[PDB]
Amino acid sequence: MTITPQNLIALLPLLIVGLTVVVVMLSIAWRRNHFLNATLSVIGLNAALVSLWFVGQAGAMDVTPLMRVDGFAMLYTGLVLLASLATCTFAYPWLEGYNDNKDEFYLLVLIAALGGILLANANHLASLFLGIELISLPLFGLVGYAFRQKRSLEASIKYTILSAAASSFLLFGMALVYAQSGDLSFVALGKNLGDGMLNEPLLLAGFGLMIVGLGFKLSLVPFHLWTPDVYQGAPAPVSTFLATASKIAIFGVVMRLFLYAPVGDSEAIRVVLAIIAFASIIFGNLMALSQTNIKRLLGYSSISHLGYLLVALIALQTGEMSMEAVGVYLAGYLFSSLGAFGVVSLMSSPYRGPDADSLFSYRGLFWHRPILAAVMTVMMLSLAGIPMTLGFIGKFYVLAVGVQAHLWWLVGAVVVGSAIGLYYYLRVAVSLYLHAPPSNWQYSAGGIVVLISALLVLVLGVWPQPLISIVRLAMPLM
Amino acid sequence: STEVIAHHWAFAIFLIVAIGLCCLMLVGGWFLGGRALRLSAKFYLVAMFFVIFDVEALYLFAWSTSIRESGWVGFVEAAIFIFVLLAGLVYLVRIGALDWTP
Amino acid sequence: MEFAFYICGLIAILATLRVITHTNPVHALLYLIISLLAISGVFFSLGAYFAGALEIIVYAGAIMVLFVFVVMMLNLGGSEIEQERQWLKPQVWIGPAILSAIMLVVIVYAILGVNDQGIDGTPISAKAVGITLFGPYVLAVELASMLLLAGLVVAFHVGREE
Amino acid sequence: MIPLQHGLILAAILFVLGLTGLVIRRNLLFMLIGLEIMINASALAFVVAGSYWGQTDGQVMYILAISLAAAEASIGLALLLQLHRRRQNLNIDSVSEMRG
Amino acid sequence: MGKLNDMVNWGRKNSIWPYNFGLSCCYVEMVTSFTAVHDVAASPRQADLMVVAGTCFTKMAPVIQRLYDQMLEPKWVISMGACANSGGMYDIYSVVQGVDKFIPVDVYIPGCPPRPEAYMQALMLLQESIGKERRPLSWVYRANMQSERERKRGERIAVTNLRTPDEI
Amino acid sequence: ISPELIEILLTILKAVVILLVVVTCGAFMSFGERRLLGGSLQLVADMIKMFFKEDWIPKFSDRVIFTLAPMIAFTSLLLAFAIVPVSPGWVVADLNIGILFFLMMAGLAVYAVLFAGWSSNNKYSLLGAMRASAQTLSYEVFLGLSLMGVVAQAGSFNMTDIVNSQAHVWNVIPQFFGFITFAIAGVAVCHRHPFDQPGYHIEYSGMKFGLFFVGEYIGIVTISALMVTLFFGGWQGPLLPPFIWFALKTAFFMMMFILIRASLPRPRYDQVMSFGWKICLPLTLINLLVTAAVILWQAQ
Ligand SMILES: CCCCCCCCCCCCCCCCCC(=O)OC[C@H](COP(=O)(O)OCCN)OC(=O)CCCCCCCCCCCCCCCCC
Ligand SMILES: CCCCCCCCCCCCCCCCCCCC
Ligand SMILES: CCCCCCCCCCCCCCCCCCCC
Ligand code: SF4
Repeated sequence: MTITPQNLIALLPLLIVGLTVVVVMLSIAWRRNHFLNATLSVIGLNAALVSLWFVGQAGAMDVTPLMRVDGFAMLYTGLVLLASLATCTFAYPWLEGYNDNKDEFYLLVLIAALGGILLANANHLASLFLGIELISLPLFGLVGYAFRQKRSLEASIKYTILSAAASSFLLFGMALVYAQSGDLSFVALGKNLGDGMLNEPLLLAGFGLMIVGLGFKLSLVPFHLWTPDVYQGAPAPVSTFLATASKIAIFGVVMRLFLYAPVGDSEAIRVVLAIIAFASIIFGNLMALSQTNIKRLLGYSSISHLGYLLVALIALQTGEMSMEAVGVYLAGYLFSSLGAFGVVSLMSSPYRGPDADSLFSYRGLFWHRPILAAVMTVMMLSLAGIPMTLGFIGKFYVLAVGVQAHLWWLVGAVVVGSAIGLYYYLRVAVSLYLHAPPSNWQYSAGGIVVLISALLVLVLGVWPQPLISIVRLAMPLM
Repeated sequence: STEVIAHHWAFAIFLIVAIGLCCLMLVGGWFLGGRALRLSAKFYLVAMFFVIFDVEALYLFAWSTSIRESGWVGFVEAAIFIFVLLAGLVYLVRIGALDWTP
Repeated sequence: MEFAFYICGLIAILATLRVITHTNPVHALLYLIISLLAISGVFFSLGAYFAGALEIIVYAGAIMVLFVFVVMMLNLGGSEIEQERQWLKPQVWIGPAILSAIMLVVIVYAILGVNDQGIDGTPISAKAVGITLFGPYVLAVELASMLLLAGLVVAFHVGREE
Repeated sequence: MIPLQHGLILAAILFVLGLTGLVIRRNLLFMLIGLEIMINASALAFVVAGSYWGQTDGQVMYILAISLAAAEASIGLALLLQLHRRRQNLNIDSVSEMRG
Repeated sequence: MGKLNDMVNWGRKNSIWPYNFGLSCCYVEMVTSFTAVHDVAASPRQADLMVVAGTCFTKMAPVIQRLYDQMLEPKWVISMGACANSGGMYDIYSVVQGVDKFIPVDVYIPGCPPRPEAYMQALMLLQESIGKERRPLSWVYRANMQSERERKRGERIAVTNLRTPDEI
Repeated sequence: ISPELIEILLTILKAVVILLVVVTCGAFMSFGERRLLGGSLQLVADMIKMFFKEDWIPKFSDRVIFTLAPMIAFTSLLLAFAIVPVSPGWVVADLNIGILFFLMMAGLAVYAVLFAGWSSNNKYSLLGAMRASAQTLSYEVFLGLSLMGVVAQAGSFNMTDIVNSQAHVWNVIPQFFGFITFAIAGVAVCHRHPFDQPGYHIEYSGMKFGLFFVGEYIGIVTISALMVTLFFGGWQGPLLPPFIWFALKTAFFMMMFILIRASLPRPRYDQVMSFGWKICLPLTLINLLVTAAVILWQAQ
């Protein structure tokens, strides 16, 4: 398909982020200025975020055999851009203490945001694969950005090796699917079959290997073991980005894949995803019980919350409000993880050398950082699914969707995992309120970001109608 | 046909005769006659730059054989590709990654 | 044409098996280059002329050069590699080989139950790849340039010396 | 003339061999080698599938796959050099400081 | 068989690459030999002739021995000048008295220094020695050649009058 | 006995004739550059000495790598020559990939330098080989990009299509910057002597040294013939038979390489890296862009 100028209007956030990459790289080539390059990165991300409105004026259509732009694409592009802006905002105070180069961080964050936007607009196996790699490789750089630190180098090596293996699995599965189907478009995966011949073995095996790669990327059991190690070893703004934007973009493109594919409603694939979601919920809640480190605890939290999202995804073919539920849960989980990892990033900034620790020490935080402690306890209550928080609205959506489609094992899994989550999140909150023995406007901007996230979580927990209205407004092409 | 299979036979004969020629050259050489610091990281950097720019060159190889069929649209797309490539090259030059002299 | 496919596939399988079991890294990389040439011959036997050309140009001519360069820079004169031979102990390799054989059996069982009309081997030239590359698939081209830039920046930041 | 299942079986064999090499080797270099074998086998599978259907998308997916292979090899070898610089060994069992 | 050995020795004699490892004044004469006014027309591993041209000191002798050992068969040695032949005028504590104390020598050149035409004459002598002996064709009996002294005796003793030193 | 079998045998004989001629011209022009700075009897004598020299593989070195580096340095550029058309009806392989096969052979040919460096087992030799390999990577990064203007004007990768597209005007006139960048790249990746040393030929003795010597001069023959067939019409000429034109142009470029060796000094290594990464690569990209613009502008 050719590209008309209206298709370029639908291409707007991708173009603006790519031009931002080029401009930031040319500015680094001119002179290494940390403030100017961070400003250019956030200006480009804000420009893409506000160009989403001009994309919305254009309408839902297809720009390529590869990209399809609609309200679904706009919603997940907005979520990715919000996570990227928050990552840059948290990264500046952390990078102020980094004695080596600092602007390659912003370059890689921009490229990873570009991959997230491509995954948001994806309609093709080529675009899915390219978006996953475009997310993964800047994350290879960012997870080990402080490679002189031992844990950061360890996490970089682990994430690079395991993500290359997952990409190989995904690529081989896509190759088997293309061997069976003959077209790489999402709508044509299983279209040639019919009348009960949907469970073709090569198509199912290709989707299984794709599921292996994607479930690595989504921290789903049994491809989950990297998550606490990589989350702990990575720098804290990198942990923020890797928890929010990567998971959101990959789950959005997985939702598109299972919505458009005629094989997405296969009984075997549904049962396999049910087993993966059940094990993900239970294991990610059980492994976070005895966690004394906040980063590993949030990693197992990510496993459990992606399991809840997967439960919402299983009922996509049966129900109709599954896309709305996934959007509401993804907004809630985005703001919760942004607040939690932002508190961790602010208390670990500036980077105090590669030879020193990077620990958070959450005990007795309220007696010297009361606002951050309030934000962190609101985030822990939100991740527990407790009412008056947006995480409860997401959990309610997931349970309503599961009850509607008679997924009773998943409903019981959500209940049990929610109780276990209540235990460890409440332990973290009371540890914040127990007893224990900055000075620049970018740290203030990070604090403002986590505070606005906390206010959004509280307000949309006690009044979730605006979020539901703007999520139902984002309907994809049926 | 016969011309294409004749050229295939000629090319196969060329490859095997050249390889056998070098192999028997070494065989005759080995058979005849009597008998009685710290490696700098710049080499890895330039090799990796070669790998990356060779992949971009492969994309331009694909474009160059079908310039007329893609038209001015393909020219604009390839100009964007080449501009990103040149911006990366200017970046590598300016950060001293391609400067070998101190 | 099918003889070229079967011979090159056999050579690729044997060379890969020699790669994963060898102890000297240089000989392992040489066997890997041999396997890449065999896979390029497989590509040429299937009509994918551009794919085989890039298999020798890029995979066997750029990536393996980078691996060879790294092996040189490591100065491996028996630096805790050749002395161990730990992977040849059956308690180390028997389990993973069993697991990978089970995976191969499952994948082959999936493959054998597909409709097969055969590969005609009609040569798909690089002109068609360039037409479809800068036509329908051109956002893939631009974002693949961005992906290569990402790899460039990441590897430069990690692999400096200072 | 060449069955599609034969090319797919060849690609599956090479992918399985690459995965075995990735698992059984403690050396980081041979793990990167096994990763290259796996991604090249997946790219070969894409070429086989594209040549069966007569479409040009298989070689396009090959090109994207080898772009990923080149960039991942670059990043992995930079990480290997950093590990050899700051620990003077490439045994991956020693890189286990984060656990639990 | 007979013509084959002749062609092998012909190939060895018509292609000789010297490793001119000289140490003193004799080496500078051999540097002057390469110019276009004399028309005389590497590494020890591929060189087949070693031209030892200069004084073999007690400290330079291990270097000469190692550089000769690095060469490969067939190998030939030409000593140039009195120093390489016998130690020359330096019968002193710090000079090895002749390079043939530790490496075999195939052709000797008297002089101090020899002129480059003497080196070309020694190249001709070495070519004749190579062409007259024979080596095994595949995996050494050198020919006992007539000495140049007795061969040239008649035309040397037949000399009667020479130009006087007074004129030029 | 069939006419098809007669044609097959004639084509095989043509391929073997081309191979023997290119190898013999490599050896003969090796002696020619030796004498310019009878004689075939001297070349045969040198070949006999190389045959009967004691072939010695070092004790503390690998056997396979040390043996394989000269094999690469010979066969890579020989098979690179395997695509060059010398006359209508006189070609070894009329491949659809062509100049892609040349790029394949060059990318395999860097392994000769790398493997000689590994099998040298000397720190100075290994460092010099790392420098030489970095140089040939820096100058083969743009070899295909310099040829891409010619490929764009021809619209194909076939060499016969290229020399047929050079019918009205030789490609040296439009693709002049492509010509100079291909000349510099071919000079540097074949280790000609503005760029011969930044040595890795040490510890090679007898037949392996002869293989390196003959292989690099065969690479000079191959690059000269490719220069002719890519920028100077190939076989095309007004009056003379086509092979005579091809042979005289190829011999002119071999003598041009001799003059280049005898007429240029040695740039420093840093200058060589800076040139190959700052001037030639952007020049090749800009030349390809301008060539595409002119091609699309003229074909209204
Ligand atoms: C040290 C040596 C180790 C061993 C090396 C390999 C030895 C054996 C190689 C030769 C095997 C026998 C001949 C194989 C068939 C030759 C003909 C052929 O490939 O034809 C197929 C195809 C023709 O297509 P075409 O004419 O363009 O289109 C018309 C319609 N198809 O044409 C093509 O597809 C052409 C492209 C394939 C050409 C392959 C050439 C050889 C590749 C390996 C080079 C090895 C170099 C030395 C080692 C490097 C470092 C390890
Ligand atoms: C229910 C959702 C979250 C609401 C806000 C949670 C609390 C935010 C911080 C408010 C101030 C807390 C003060 C705690 C003082 C503890 C004193 C203990 C004395 C023994
Ligand atoms: C340096 C030149 C290398 C050339 C390699 C190929 C040689 C092929 C020789 C073919 C000769 C006959 C060509 C057809 C007849 C036209 C020419 C007649 C007068 C020579
Ligand atoms: S023989 Fe005479 S000229 Fe030669 S090195 Fe000895 S002192 Fe010098």
